[PDB]
Formats: sequence, structure tokens, C-alpha cells
Amino acid sequence: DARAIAAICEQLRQHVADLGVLYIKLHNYHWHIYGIEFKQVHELLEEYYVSVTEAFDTIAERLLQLGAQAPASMAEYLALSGIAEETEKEITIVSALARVKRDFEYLSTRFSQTQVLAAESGDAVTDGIITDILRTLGKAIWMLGATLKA
Amino acid sequence: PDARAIAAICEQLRQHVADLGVLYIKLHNYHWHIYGIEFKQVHELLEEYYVSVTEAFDTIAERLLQLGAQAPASMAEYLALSGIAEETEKEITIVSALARVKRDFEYLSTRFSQTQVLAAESGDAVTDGIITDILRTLGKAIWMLGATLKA
Amino acid sequence: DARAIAAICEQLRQHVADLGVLYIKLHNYHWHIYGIEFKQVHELLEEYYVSVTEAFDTIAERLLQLGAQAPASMAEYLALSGIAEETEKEITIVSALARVKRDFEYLSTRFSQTQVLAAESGDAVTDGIITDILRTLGKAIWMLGATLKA
Amino acid sequence: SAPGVPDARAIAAICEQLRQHVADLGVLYIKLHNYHWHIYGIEFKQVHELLEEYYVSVTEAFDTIAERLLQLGAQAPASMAEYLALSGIAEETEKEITIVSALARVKRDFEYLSTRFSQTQVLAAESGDAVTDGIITDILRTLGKAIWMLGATLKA
Amino acid sequence: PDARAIAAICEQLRQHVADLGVLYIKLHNYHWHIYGIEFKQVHELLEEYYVSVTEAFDTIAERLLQLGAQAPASMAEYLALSGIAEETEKEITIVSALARVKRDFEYLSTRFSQTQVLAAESGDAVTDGIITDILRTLGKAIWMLGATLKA
Amino acid sequence: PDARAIAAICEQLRQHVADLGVLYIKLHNYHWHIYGIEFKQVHELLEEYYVSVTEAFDTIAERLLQLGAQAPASMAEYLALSGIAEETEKEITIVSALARVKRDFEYLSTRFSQTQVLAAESGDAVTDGIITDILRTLGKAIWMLGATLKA
Amino acid sequence: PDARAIAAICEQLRQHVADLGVLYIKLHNYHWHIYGIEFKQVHELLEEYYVSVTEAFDTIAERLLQLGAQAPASMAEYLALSGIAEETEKEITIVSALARVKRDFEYLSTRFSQTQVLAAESGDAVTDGIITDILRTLGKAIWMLGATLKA
Amino acid sequence: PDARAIAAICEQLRQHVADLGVLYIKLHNYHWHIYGIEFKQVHELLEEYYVSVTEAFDTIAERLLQLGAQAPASMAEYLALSGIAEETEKEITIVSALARVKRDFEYLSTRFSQTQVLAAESGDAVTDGIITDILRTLGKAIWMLGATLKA
Amino acid sequence: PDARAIAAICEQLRQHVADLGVLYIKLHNYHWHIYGIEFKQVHELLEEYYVSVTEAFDTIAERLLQLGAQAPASMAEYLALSGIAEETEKEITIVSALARVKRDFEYLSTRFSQTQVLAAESGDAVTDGIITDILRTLGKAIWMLGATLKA
Amino acid sequence: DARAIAAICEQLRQHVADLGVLYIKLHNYHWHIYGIEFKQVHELLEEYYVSVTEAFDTIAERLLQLGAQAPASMAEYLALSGIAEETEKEITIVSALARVKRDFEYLSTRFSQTQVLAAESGDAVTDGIITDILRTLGKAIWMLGATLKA
Amino acid sequence: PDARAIAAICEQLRQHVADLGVLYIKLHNYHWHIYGIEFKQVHELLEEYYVSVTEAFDTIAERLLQLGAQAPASMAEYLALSGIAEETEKEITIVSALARVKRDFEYLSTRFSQTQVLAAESGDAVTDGIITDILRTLGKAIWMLGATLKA
Amino acid sequence: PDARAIAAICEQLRQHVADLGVLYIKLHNYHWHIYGIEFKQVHELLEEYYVSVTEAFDTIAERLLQLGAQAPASMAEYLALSGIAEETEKEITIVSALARVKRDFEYLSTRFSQTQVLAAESGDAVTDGIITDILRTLGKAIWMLGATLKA
Ligand SMILES: [Fe+3]
Ligand SMILES: [Fe+3]
Ligand SMILES: [Fe+3]
Ligand SMILES: [Fe+3]
Ligand SMILES: [Fe+3]
Ligand SMILES: [Fe+3]
Ligand SMILES: [Fe+3]
Ligand SMILES: [Fe+3]
Ligand SMILES: [Fe+3]
Ligand SMILES: [Fe+3]
Ligand SMILES: [Fe+3]
Ligand SMILES: [Fe+3]
Repeated sequence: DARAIAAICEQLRQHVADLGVLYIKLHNYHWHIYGIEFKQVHELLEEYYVSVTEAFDTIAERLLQLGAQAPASMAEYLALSGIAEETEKEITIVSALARVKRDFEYLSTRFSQTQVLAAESGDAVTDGIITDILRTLGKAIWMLGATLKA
Repeated sequence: PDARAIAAICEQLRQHVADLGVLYIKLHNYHWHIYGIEFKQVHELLEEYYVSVTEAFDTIAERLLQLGAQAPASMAEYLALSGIAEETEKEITIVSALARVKRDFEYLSTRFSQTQVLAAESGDAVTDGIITDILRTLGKAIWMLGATLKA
Repeated sequence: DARAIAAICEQLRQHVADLGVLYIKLHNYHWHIYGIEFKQVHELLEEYYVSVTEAFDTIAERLLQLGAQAPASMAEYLALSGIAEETEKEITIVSALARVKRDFEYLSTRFSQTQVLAAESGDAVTDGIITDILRTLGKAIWMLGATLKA
Repeated sequence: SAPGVPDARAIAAICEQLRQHVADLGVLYIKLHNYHWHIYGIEFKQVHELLEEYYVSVTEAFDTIAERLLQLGAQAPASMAEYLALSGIAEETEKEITIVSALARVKRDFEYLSTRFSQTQVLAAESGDAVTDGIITDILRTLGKAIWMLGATLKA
Repeated sequence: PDARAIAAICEQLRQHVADLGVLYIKLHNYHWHIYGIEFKQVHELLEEYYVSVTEAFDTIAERLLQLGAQAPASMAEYLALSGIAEETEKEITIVSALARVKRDFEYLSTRFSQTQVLAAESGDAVTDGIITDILRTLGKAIWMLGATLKA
Repeated sequence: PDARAIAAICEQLRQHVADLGVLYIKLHNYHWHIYGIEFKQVHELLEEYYVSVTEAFDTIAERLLQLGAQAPASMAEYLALSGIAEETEKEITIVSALARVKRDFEYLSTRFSQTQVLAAESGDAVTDGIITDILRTLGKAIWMLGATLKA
Repeated sequence: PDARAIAAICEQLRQHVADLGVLYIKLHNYHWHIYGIEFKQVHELLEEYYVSVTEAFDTIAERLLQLGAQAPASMAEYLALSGIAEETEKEITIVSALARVKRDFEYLSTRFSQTQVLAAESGDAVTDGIITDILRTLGKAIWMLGATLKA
Repeated sequence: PDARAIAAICEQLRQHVADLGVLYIKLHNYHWHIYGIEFKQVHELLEEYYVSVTEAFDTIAERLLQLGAQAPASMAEYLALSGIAEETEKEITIVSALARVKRDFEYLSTRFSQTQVLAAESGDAVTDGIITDILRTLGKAIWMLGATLKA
Repeated sequence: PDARAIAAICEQLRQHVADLGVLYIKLHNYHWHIYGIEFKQVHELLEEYYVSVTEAFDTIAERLLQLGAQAPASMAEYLALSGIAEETEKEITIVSALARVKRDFEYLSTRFSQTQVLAAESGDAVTDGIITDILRTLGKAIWMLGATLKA
Repeated sequence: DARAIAAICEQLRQHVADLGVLYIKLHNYHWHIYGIEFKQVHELLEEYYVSVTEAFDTIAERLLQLGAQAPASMAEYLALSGIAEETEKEITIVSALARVKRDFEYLSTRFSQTQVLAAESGDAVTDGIITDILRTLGKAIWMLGATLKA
Repeated sequence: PDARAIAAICEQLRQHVADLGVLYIKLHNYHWHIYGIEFKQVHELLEEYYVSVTEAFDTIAERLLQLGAQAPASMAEYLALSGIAEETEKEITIVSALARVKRDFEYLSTRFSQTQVLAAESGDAVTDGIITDILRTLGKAIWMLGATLKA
Repeated sequence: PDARAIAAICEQLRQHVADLGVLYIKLHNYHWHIYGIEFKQVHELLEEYYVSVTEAFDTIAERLLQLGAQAPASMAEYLALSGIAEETEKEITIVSALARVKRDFEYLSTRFSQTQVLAAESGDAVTDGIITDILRTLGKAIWMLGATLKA
């Protein structure tokens, strides 16, 4: 189904763009958060962007395997991404975490659409790749929710 | 380091972060789109480079933070500050890709050298050491790229 | 489909309970088996309960991610578990292995039902989590069968 | 009791204590998972991980004590039914709990275990059961450190 | 299909073991007889491949065992079941060897995908996951080989 | 210098590769089909064996290459050169499987010893050392198998 | 400073070294001469034992040195001080060998316990701890051997 | 200044050793007496700090030895040379403890910077590098403490 | 319980922390100022010692905290509580330095033994174990120093 | 050659006995040497007995492989060994090292005879085993000679 | 030729040390001056080679010491004993550099084989084993170089 | 700017490579021929030194390459450029050998310092850092040697 592969590639292209944007956004929080929990969150944010760049690369490479070329420039990412960049510096810890949780959730719904497409079209490999990412997102979203709960 | 010198240094650091950020993604571009018999080796070399680049990206940004400034943290800002052009084409020859990273490494090298001079003259020993360390790894990579591209 | 999520959570709740019960049951065999193969089986049983407590923890956390709370007391486990506790001490090696094989098989059919639910409802993450567990169970069941075969 | 042989009254008394320790440790093991899963608050990640360290440590003591019991010629309690019957530790019935509330409770359970373990170490020491003495004392040492740290983090 | 599905899947698995077995030795052939300036790198790449192939070889065979079947375990059976031709020539060019492994990887890929589909439609989640994992590493290798062979 | 000695040695080496190749798969057969209370231990022992066998398989084949010959690299060739019978049955007792590998190890031992004598008498020190190393591990395994099978 | 207690403790320690020394070689005897289907596992278990025994051998001897005494350091002295009989037979059943080491472990356990009590009552905390640690590993081994020998 | 510059540098180094020594114990004080919900994390952070402090303590003292001087090596001397006040109170809040170490780190930073300037101007490259490396870790810690204390 | 005993034990612990603290720096003194052909080895041995000393320093101070007391945390307090004299001279012979640490280790050993007796008689099992562990490492070091200093 | 094998086994039996005796002799020095170089020699001696016990075990096992049974008791070792036990305690470092060097040299000549036998009879495996040991002995003998040289 | 053989062997060993020493530096020459697309891989291969060469360098020199001789230890002596010509040119092609090391490896191989024969015939088992081990690694490298240079 | 400064620096670097090369072999000389009770320790120390020396050898040579020059790569060139005399005698005292390496280390230190100054004044930050790092390790070794040789 040539229409399925194309639909999936379009989704993948967007994921790369969103991941790329998130990668830098996470550095923003990584650098500008402040508060008593600084060190822990500073490190958590790094774990996140390391994980994000990992998904960034595996998805981009899956795109390559599917015969497409991956978006590879900030210009393209800003044009494809559905994630807003963080413009402010100096941010509270709870505010930064709430924002990454929101972006993680946005990515989660976006990735789920792709997993459904891949599943229905028999693209087992893409299915597995997205599902693995979905699993780590789910764990992070849950933990963030738990730390932000009042 | 006096106030002024610090401001000049921060301005340089801000640009370095932007250039490193742009280079980081540019390297992925080559990482993904090069082709040729040497693919695997260069594919891996490119990764070593962007890992190294993102490392410098992070330490310089944090030095900027220590100096009391805030680091540029968005692609919009990077595109506005960077002196490095993004790679618009996909599917590229290995020698073409390497020649381009060599060129960008050289551009970064001259840029970083200006900062090391500023830091050195103003007594900013820490910034001096940080840039010099990066300068060292750049020099090594530039030399190796030159050797592999030499005809 | 919140309907499916509730069904899945109910299954997960039961899995946690069964795993919890198995965890202690495996210690029972771990401590009370006897026979020339003691050391090897003693160690195998430990590998099993370490593996079981791992599944115990990942399934419970998946339940948490799905918005539910995990059963967290022996009282609840005894009330939800479909696995009978080992009441006797001092047990033969073949008898102990035969029993864990049986419990592993029971868990396997139970987990399979959940994987089917998750698969049909698009819960890719839960699907992957259960399937991973199903894989290790399958391997263990096969090995136990091979060692018990006469 | 004599050099390498605690008297019947001593080994029996020690085994009874050990049986209870296994039961309490077993109950604590699951209780710690409860907090591990249901705490919430800004310190979540750190406490979530601390709780895991605790139950890993608890299950370690759980197993070494059970094995000591086996060595002493007894059989170890090995079912939740028996644990609930022997344990002096109440199970956590509520879900969703405050971090300070959860930590205060584990500190309380750790202290309860500490006093119970101390009785056993005294029994073992007086009866010459050097091995059991060393085993409980090692556990007592890690409990003491954890109790102190919890106290320090909960201090206002 | 139930006992009909497991039987179909086992038949596919039996073939996979056979093909993997044949590929395992075929890869050694290239491993030993390739020649050219890129020798060392390819020599090593080929080893990575047969290590990976023998890994899939064993996990699939064991899955077959779990499904209640016995695994083909002799070269005679493999030669009888395999759809992969053995390499009869020695002394082979690097691009020629890589092109051939890429072709066999692609053949395995289409074969494995059929099994993936069977397992998926019959609810054999475990077999599904096992083949999909293998399919993922094959896809990566096929892509890399394609990139290094691209002119 | 006696080309005759190197030719005789190569002929022996080619046979070793073939026998090792056949044993490699035969060991998997036992690995997969043994049954009995000692299953896990023997299952793992068999794997240690085929890992060891494939190691010897590779070093001997490469020695053959160094001597200027090409290594047999196909199951067809192995079946034609091997003096080791493939295991046709599945589902086998542990003592029966171990007795068979002990027998094959002993067969390999006498075969390898002939080669070590040839290499020793012709001054092929390297081949001598290679075979002797393998002979050492075989001796250890044969002894252990004998001890576990002793009644 | 109770010389009387220290002297009694040293006498015990001297004997422990002798017994451990004799056990060390006795364990090799079983290690080498046991036979049976469980060979490999017991062969390795026995090694774990003598490695552990030689460890106790060395720490106790050094404790003796710390207490101002000299350690018995010859087989002649060990044979003269040891309460453990040497194994004169070779070729032994696995259950027979394990039953014998269990017996020797139990003998050592009661002997060590006496020392533990001496050290405890005289305030020799260090010796107490050293023997108790050994007593703990002996207890675990004795229990395991009992479990494997239980019918 | 040759002999004059070396003497000035040694005088600075002697003070650094004294201050580091005092800080080392001061950090233990906080390490032991802080209290609050963040206890474990800060308890560990403080340890990282004193481990790092004692590291600088030792390298600077050894540099002093290399320069031909003897290092101050007693608490009496440290209390006499140190510009850092000892913590007399026990039981302290986390923010209060961190604020104090930040303050001491900043004091050390300005003090170390003077030495780096001296070393740089007199050509003492080695001392320069040593102090600058320490300055780098101090800068990072000062920044992080500032970030965690920011309201 | 018996608070009287706890107070006595805490008083001992407080002194141990003080002595350990003083020893820690004293060991650095020897570490830096010894000279002689055996320099490197002793230099390193001394470091092992102060690393070990600071470890005991920390565990004992924390035990004190657990017992409800606050630990002495300043050089001023240590100098006031310590029974160990600081080393005032620099440039010292290796045998002279080792003889002095042996002497301090022995002083600590007798001091620690009193505490272990107190803890033992009062049922403070944890403190008993902690001190005994330290007593064990001291005993080994004292014995080794004695052996290297023996003429 | 059933006669060469017998001669080799007789040599191996002696090696085991000598190694066994040396093992304990080295502990003697390990425990009783004294002098400024104590720690270093104390450690060197341990390296030696670890190495000796290694050769002890591999040679004994080779003996087993050759169809013989290994001497396994101090009584037999004292009866077969050509190495005298150290009867004195409290010994000088140079004195102890000189003695181990002498025992190493004695072992070296003894092992060489076996390597010659094995070589001439085609016992490649035994040849390699003894030669490997001969190599480590040669290195140790040379180093001891260098440290004892005046 | 008991002692005549040792002298002949020592003479050979002395030459090997000299040749290895010269090769060591020659390999650095290629390591630094090769150029071409395969640069990084060959650059690293060359390093593996000189690390391996310096390893043989040291074990052979030490064997010489064990045999009662003194090892040549100066470039002057090496240049006087070595049969390997130093590389005088800078900037060299990759195939040209590899062809040269292959040639030097082959030269060393024939040289080493003569020593192996000497040692074997004179019963110098240790030297035999040492040279044979080196001969084995040389054989593999020579074969690989041959394969990468083959056209 | 200043192609004169780079030329002067390269000339210095070329000499450093030559001296390091010569020292590398000289250290092996002592490594092999020293004798005395401290043999093992010094034997090992010397190895640490030549490993460290060959490390500096390699990094400086590479820096030279980066600066656009070619590195001296032959013993003939090294003997022509080196200011370090080769050790002609074998069999040497330990104190005599250490005194000589200390002397050569000091010679290298003053030579390296001149380069450090040149690089510093000409803004060659990278070379500055490279030499300074080496200068640091030399300083520590010189100090330790001085301490072990002090009477
Ligand atoms: Fe990638
Ligand atoms: Fe960062
Ligand atoms: Fe968890
Ligand atoms: Fe256990
Ligand atoms: Fe397997
Ligand atoms: Fe290979
Ligand atoms: Fe020892
Ligand atoms: Fe130091
Ligand atoms: Fe601490
Ligand atoms: Fe063994
Ligand atoms: Fe050496
Ligand atoms: Fe290099």
C-alpha cells in the first residue's frame, strides 16, 4: 500500500521535527530552571534530552529505510514541528516540568497515531519502534504527573 | 575579567552555542544522507562528531550561565545568531560531506580562537581552558579530515 | 475507548496479585527443595523470583500510568490471586519445578488474554509490556518442560 | 547454651524470632512497593528510588534470615497467609499518599524492626549463636543508618 | 485457523532456521574470501553479521521448540529446506560480496514478514515480537548495505 | 620448504574445518533436543562447546588461508569432506547426547593429533601451536565428559 | 592484657590453619576424582570451596601473626596438628565426596565456634569477627550440602 | 620575577592548602548536621564536594612540594593560615548550609584567581593549569548552588 | 535500655572522630614529607591509610549522629579532644614516619577496644560491629608496619 | 607408547607434589618475612603461590586426562616431593627470595625434563602445558636474580 | 650444542629486538604520514601494529635477559643490528604504506622462523613458544594485509 | 599572523619528538638492566614512564602534523636532533638509573617550558595546553624521583 508508507513517512518526518525541537527545548529548561530541586531536575532533563535525541535518530533512520530522506535542518524542523520553542529563560522547576509533561503528552498522542497506521498497514518494524518510544514516554509522563501532583 | 570583557566574551559564547547547535543537526544530515563504499565508517565518524559537538554545546552554554548570562535556547535564536549555513540538500557524497564539515570545523576554530584570545587577555582562565580544550579536539579532527580528503 | 482501559486495568490488577503470590511461592521452593540438584535449582528459583518481581513492578507501574492504583498489600493479593500458595515445606525438586511450570502456564494464558485485549484496543504499550513477559515465560515453560520430561 | 551448641530453649526462641522477622520483612517488602507506587510530590523521583533501594535491601534481609532459619533446622514461613498471621506490621491500605507521610511510616516500621531485631541479637549473643548474631547485627546496622537518614529528612 | 495457524508458523520457522543456518556459513565464506582495500572493515562487518545471524538462528529455533515442534538440526535438512543458495566461489570482490548479502537479507526480510503477518493475525504475540525484532535489525543492515553500495 | 608437507597439512586443515562445521550444528541439535533433570546445565555446556568449536572452526580456516589455500565454505563441501555423521534424531537423553559428543571430540582429537605431528615434523610451528591449543581444550572436555558419564 | 586467653586463642588458630591446609588439599582430591552425571557442577563447587578455604586459611594465619605468634607453615606441622584425616582414596562417588566435606565442614564449625567463644569472652573482638565471618560461610555451605544430600 | 614570583605563589598555595583543609572538615559538618526533606541529595552532594576539595587539597600541596617548599600539614597551621571560618553550629538548615558553602566556594574562587594571575604573569604554566582546573570545578559548583538557592 | 552507657559510648566516639581527624592530616604530612628510596611505595601506602582513616572518620561520626548526639566538626574541637599529637616537622625519614603511624595506630587500637568493650557490655551491637571492623583493619596495618620496621 | 606416557605421568605426579609443597612454603615466607620491603615482597609471594597453585591444578588435571590419578594428600606430597619444607619462621627478605629462586630453578630443571619427554613422545598437549609454566618460571627466576644481585 | 645453541639464539634475539625497535618507529611514520580516504581505519590499524610490535619487542628482549645476555638498548645499536630500512619519506599513499609493512612483516617472519627452528632443535621450549606466538600474530597480519592489497 | 612563531614552535616540537623517542628506548634500557632489592618496583615505574613518554611522543608529533609540518620519524633523524644521550651501558644500579632519568626529565622540562613560553606569547593556545599537560606530569615525576633519591 503506497498510500500507507507515504502516510507513515509524513508522520515520521513530523516526529523528527518535534523531537529535534524538544531536544533544544529540554536544554533550555536544563539550563534555566532554578529552585531547591535544581540538581535533580537538571539531571533529569539531561536524561530526557538524551532519550529524546535517541528517538530522534532511530525514527529518522527508520524514515531513511522506508526510502524517504529525513528533515535535517532547524529551518525544516521549525516548519514541520507542532511544538512551540521556549522563549523565556529563568523558569521555575514545576513550571518547566509541567511544560515537558505537556510536550511529552503531545508527542504521545502523535506517536500513537503513527503506531495505529503502522499496525493497520503491517509495518511491524515501524510499529515496534514507535511502541518502544511510546513506552518510555508513558513512564516519563506518569512520573512527571506524580512529581507535579499536589 | 572586567565587566566589558565579560560582555564581549558572553557575546562570543552565545554565538558558539548557536553555531554548535546548527552544526549538531547539520552533522546528522550528513550522518543520514551520505552514501558510498566508506558509508559505515563515515556514518560512525559523523556520530562521534555530533556527540563531541553537543558536548561542547553544553559546556559552553553552561559557562555562559556561570558568567551571569542566559544561553540562547531555541532554534529560532540559533538560526538568528549562527554563522553556519544549514545543509539543505540530502543525498550527498562522502568526500563532499567531509569537506563541508572540515570547512565548518575550521570556521569554528577561527571563531573559538578569537574567544580564547579575549579570555586570555582578560584573565578569564576558566573560559580560556574551556575553549582551548575544544580547540584541541577541533584541531585534531581538522587535521584528520584533511588527511582523508588529501588527493 | 475507556471501556477497554477498564478491562485491561482489571487484568493488570490480577497480574500484580498473581505475580506477588508467585514471588513468595518461589521463595518457598527456593528454601525447601532438596535433592542432588539442589544448588542449581535453588539458583534457578532465585532467577525466577527476580524475574517475577521485575514483571510485578513493570505491570504495577503500567497500571499506574493507565490512571489506576495498584493493589499493594498481601490481603488484596490473596483476594485477587488465582494462584494457590504453597502450604507445604520440604518438597522434591521435580515436584517443585512441576508446580512452577504449572503456575507459569497459568500466568501465560492469563497474560495472553490481556495482550489480546491491549492489541484489539490499540494499547500498544501494554501490549509490548505483556508480550515481553510472555516471551520470558515461554522460554521458562519450555525449559522446565525439557528438564521434567521423562 | 555452650560454645558451639545453643540449648534447645535458646535455638527455639531464636527460631521463633527469626520466623517473625521473615514475616515482618515480607509484609514490609510489599508495603514499600505501595509507597513506591503511590507517593506524589515534588520529591517523587528521589523518594521513588529510595523506596526501591529499601525494598531491595528488605528482601535481601528477608532471604538471609529465612536461610539462617533453615540452617538452624527449622522451616521458613513461606506464604502470605502465614506472614499476615505472624507479622506485627500493619499493611498499607490507602493509595495516594504524601511523601513525608510515607517516609514517616517506613521510619516507624524500621524502628519497630530495629527493636525486634535487637531482641534477637541479644538472644543470639547470650546463647553463643555467633552466626545469627552477626547476621542480625549487619541488618541492624543498615536499619540504623536508614532510620537516622529518614529522621534527618523528616526533621522540621 | 488455530492448530492450522501454529502449524503454518512452525513451517515458516523451520525454513527460517534453515536459511539462517545456510547464511551463517555463507557469511563466513565472504568473511574469508573477500579482498580489497576495505578488507578489514568488511571482514569485521561480516563477522558482526554472522554473529547476529546465528543469534536469530538460535532464538527462532527455540521458539519452534516452545511451539511444540522440533527444530531442523543438520546441514542435510538445511540444504533441503533453505531457499538460500550457498556461495560456491572463493576469492570475491567486496562490492560483490556485500551486494549478495544485501540480497539474502532482503530475501530473509520478505520471508520473515510473512511469518510476522501470520503470527500477528493468529495472536501469536511472542513469535510476532521475535520476528519483528529480527526484522528491525535486518532493515537497518539492508539500509546500510544499500548506502555503502550506492553509486 | 617441502611443498608436499604444506599440501598434506592443508588437506588435513580442510577436513578439520568441515568436521568442526558439522559438529557445530550437531551440538545445536543436542543443545535443543536433550531432556532430563540436568537439562539447563547440559544445555549451557553444549553452548560453551559449540562456541568453542566455532572458534576453532574460524582459526583453522584462517590458518588455511594463510597457507595460501582457500577454505571450504559451504555445507555441501562440509558434508562431502566431514568424517562426522550428522545427528538425525531429535529428542535425546542427556547421557546419550554427551556420550556422542565425547565420541566426536575423541575422533577430532586423533585427527588433530595427526596434523600436529605433520606440522611438527615439517617445521610448521604456527599450525603446530594452533592445533595443539585446540588439542588442549579437547583433552580437557573429553576428560570432563568421561568423568560425568562414568558409572 | 590476658596472655592466658591470647595463648589459648593462638593455640586454636594454629590448629585452624592446619585443618584448613589439610582440607584445602582434600578438596582438590574430590575436585579431581569425583565422577558422576553431576560432575561439572560439583567439580566447580569443590573449587569454590577450596578457594574459600584457602581464604580463611590465610586470614586466620595472619590473625595469628598479629597476635604475636608465628603460623604453622609446612605440611609436616599441619599433619601433626590437624584433626582432619586426609583422603587416601581416589575415584569417589559424588554423594560420598559431598558427605565427607559436609562432615569436615561441620567439624571445623564446632572447632571454630569454640574459638569464637574464647575470643568473645576475652574481648578479642577482631578474632571474634574473623571467626564469625568464616562461621557464617560454613553454616551456609553446610546447609546447602545437607539439602543436596537429603533423600 | 623568578625567585620572587615563586615565593609569592608558594605563599598563596600554602594558604589554599590551609583553606581547603578547613573547608574539608566544614563540609563534613554540613554533611552530618543538615536536615530537611532534601537531606539525602544534599548529604551526598556535600560528600562529592569534600571529596573534590580534598583532591584539590592534595594536588596543590604537592605542587607546593614541587616548587621546593614544604606544605603546611597540621590543623594548628591551617587554623593559623586559613581565611575560612569553621562552622561552630550543629543542626543546620539545608538552604543555610548551601548558602555558606557557596560563600566559601566564592571566597576560594577569588583567592585562586589571584594565584592563577600570578602564575600566568610569571610563566608558571603548571601552577596556572592546576589552579585553573580547580577554578573550573568551583565555577560550576558556584553556579549550581546559585541556581538551587535562587528564589 | 541504659542511657548511661550510650553517653559513655558517645563520649568515646566523639574522641575517635577527633583523633581520626587529626591522624588524617598527620598522614598527609608524612605522605608529603617522607624521603628515601622507598618513597613511592610508602607515599602510596600513606594515602591508602588516610583514605581508610577518613572512612572510619565518617562512619564513626555518623554512628554518633544515629545515637542522638552531634559530631565534633571543626579543627578547633578536634585539637581540644584529640589525644594524638600533630606532626610539627616536615622532611622525615621513612622508618621514622612509619614508626610514628604504627604508634598512633596502636594508640587508636587500645582506644577503640575500650569502646568495643563498652558497646559489647551494653548491648550496642551496631557500634560494636562498627568499631570491631575498624579494629580489624588497624590490626592488619599494625602487624604489617611492625613487619616492615622489624630489624 | 605406553611407556612414554608412564614416564610422563611419573614426572607429573612429582610436579604436583613439588608444587603442593612450594605452595605452602611460599605462604611461610609470605607470613614470616620482615624488612623494609615487606609489603612488596609479601604481595609478590602471594602472586607466586597463586601462580603455583594454578600450575598445581593444571598439571594434576593433565595427569587425570592421561588416565592416571593425581596425588592428593600431604602425606603423598611429602613422600614424592624433592622440595624441602621451610622449618624456620622469621626470615630475612633476601634470604626468603634466594630460597624461592632456588626452588623455582629446581622446578625449572625438573619441568624441562618433562617437556623433553613430552616433545620426543609426541605428547603435544603436555608439552605446551609444561612449556607455559616454564615460561612463567623463567621470568620469575630472572626477576628474582635481578633483585638479589649485588 | 648446548651452550653454542644458546649463543646462536641470543644473537638472533638481539637482532629481533633491533628490527622490532626500528619497525616500531617506522610504523609511527606511516601512522602519521599516510593519507587517503581510508585514513582513519589504517591510522588505527598501524597503531594496533606498533602496539603489538612493541609488545614483541619487550617479551623478546626479556627472554634475552633470561638467557643471561643483555639486550641492545639504544637506537645506535638498533641501527647497527637491524636489517630493516627506516622510512625516510613523509607523505605516503595508504597502499604503499601497507605494502611496505607487509614486506617488513614477511622479513620478520622468515627471521623469526629461523630462531624458532634453532630453539626447537636445541630444546629451548620457552624461546620456541615465545617466537611461535609472535609468528602466529605475524601470519594473521600478513594474510590480512595481503587480502586488503590484493587487486 | 606570525608564520615565524609557528616555525619556531615546530622546530621545538620536532626536537621534543626526537628527545622523547630517544628517552623511550633509554627507559627500556634501565627497565631491563637495573638490579637491586627494589628491582620489581623500579622495573614497573620505568615502564609507567616509557608508556607516559611514548604518549607525549605521539601527541606532540600529531600537534606538529596539525601545524602543517611533518614529524621526524626515524631513529636516524632522532639521533641527529636529540639532545639526550643514549645509555651505552647495561647492568646499572637503581639509584644510578633513577638519577639519570631525573636528569633527562629535568632537561625535557626546561626544553618544554621554552616551547610553552613561545606558544603562550604567540597565542598558540592548543600547543600551550599540550606542552603544559606534559610539563605537569614531568613536574610530578621529577619531584617523586627527587624524593626517592634524597639522602
Ligand atoms: Fe544514526
Ligand atoms: Fe548540562
Ligand atoms: Fe518500580
Ligand atoms: Fe536464597
Ligand atoms: Fe540456545
Ligand atoms: Fe574470522
Ligand atoms: Fe596473606
Ligand atoms: Fe598525594
Ligand atoms: Fe557520610
Ligand atoms: Fe581444577
Ligand atoms: Fe619489560
Ligand atoms: Fe597517533
